[PDB]
Amino acid sequence: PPQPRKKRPEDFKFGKILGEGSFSTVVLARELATSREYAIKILEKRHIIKENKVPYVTRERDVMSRLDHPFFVKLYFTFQDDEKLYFGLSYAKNGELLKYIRKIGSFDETCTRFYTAEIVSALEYLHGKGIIHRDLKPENILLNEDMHIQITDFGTAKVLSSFVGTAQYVSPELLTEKSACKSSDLWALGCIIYQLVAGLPPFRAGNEYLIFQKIIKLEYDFPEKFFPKARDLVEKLLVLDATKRLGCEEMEGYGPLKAHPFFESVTWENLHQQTPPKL
Ligand SMILES: C[C@H]1CC[C@@H](NC(=O)OC(C)(C)C)CN1c1cc(-c2ccc3c(N)[nH]nc3c2)nc(N)n1
Repeated sequence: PPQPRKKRPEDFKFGKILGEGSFSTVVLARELATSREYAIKILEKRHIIKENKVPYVTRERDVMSRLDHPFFVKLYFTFQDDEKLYFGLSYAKNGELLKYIRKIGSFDETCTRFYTAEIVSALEYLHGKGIIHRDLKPENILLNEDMHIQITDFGTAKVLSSFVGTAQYVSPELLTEKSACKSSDLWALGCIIYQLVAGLPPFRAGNEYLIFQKIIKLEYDFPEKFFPKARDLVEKLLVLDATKRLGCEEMEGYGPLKAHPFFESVTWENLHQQTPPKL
C-alpha cells in the first residue's frame, strides 16, 4: 500500500531536549500539519560511523518498528538529511519512572503492584517476540500522559534466533560469562521492584567495580519496611542462577510469575485500560 511521504526537518517545530547520550539526542517536536507531538531522536551519522555504532542504531530501528504494544515507545517514522538520522518516537509526556521514584521517595504497595504488573506484562510481550532488552531500568521506563508505562531505548537489545548495561541493574551472568538471556531482564525487574519499594537500587557502592562485586556475591539486603510479598517476589528474581528466576523458560515462564501472591489482586488482561493509582 502507499504510505505517507517521508517527513523532513521542516515539517516540525523542534522544542526542548528530552534526553541525551554521547551519540544521540531526543528532542520534543510538534508536527506542523497535525499538531502532533513526537520525541524525535536525532543521530549524527559521522559520529555513529566513527564510533562503530551502526549495528546498535540499526537494531533499535528494527526492534522499535516491530513492536506493537501500548507499553512500548513506538517508532512512527524515520528520515535523514545530509548530517543526521531522525527517528520519530512516541512522546511520553510524564518522562522517566526514575523521576517519580525520586520525587515521592518510594511507592506504596498499590502503586508498586500496578507498575510492576505493567512492566511484567511488557516483558511478557517482548520476550514472546524473542527480544531481550538488556538495559532495563527506571530511566528508560517512561510514563505517558495517562501515567501508563512506555518502555524505550532498544539499541542495546538482543534478538534471539558484547554489551554490559547500567551497572546497578547488570545481571551476574554478564559479569561472569558475558552472556545475556531473557532472564537477564527478569534480574533487572527484581532490581526495579526493589527500588520502587525501598526508594533505592539494591546493589549500591562507591564505584562500578564495587557494585559488580556485590552483584556476583548477591550482597544486598531488605529494609524492615518492605512489603513481605514483594520481598518474596524479589528474592525469586534476584537469583544468581539465571535458570532459576521466576518468569524464565526453565521456570515455565510468565504463568507462575503472574501467579505470585504479590500480584493477587491484579487483572492482567487489560492493564492498559485500567486507571493507574495516584502517586
Ligand atoms: C537514553 C536516551 C539517549 C541515549 C540513547 N542511546 C542511543 O541512541 O544509543 C545508540 C547507540 C546511538 C543507539 C537512548 N536514548 C533514548 C531515549 C528515548 C526517549 C527519551 C525520552 C522520551 C520521551 N519523553 N518520550 N519519548 C522518549 C524517548 N528513546 C530512545 N529510544 N532512546
